[PDB]
Amino acid sequence: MDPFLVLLHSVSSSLSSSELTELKGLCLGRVGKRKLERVQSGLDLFSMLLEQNDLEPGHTELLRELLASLRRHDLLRRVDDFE
Repeated sequence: MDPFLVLLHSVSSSLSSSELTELKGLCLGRVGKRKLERVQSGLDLFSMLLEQNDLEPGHTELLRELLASLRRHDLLRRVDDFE
């Protein structure tokens, strides 16, 4: 139960189909289309990146970057706020 994960459980509810929509399109040319086939909610994409890509306690600049593209400072604020 990493710390960045316990925080992703709260911000994940604010994402909704809105965040999943933006981060999904940009994910095609960034994370991986095959990985999106399994992605379903917010904790899904966050579980894959943390697995082995670019996401960990003290290194979530990639995820927070995509949220910055959606222009969502209410959620993106909590992400970079954890540190």
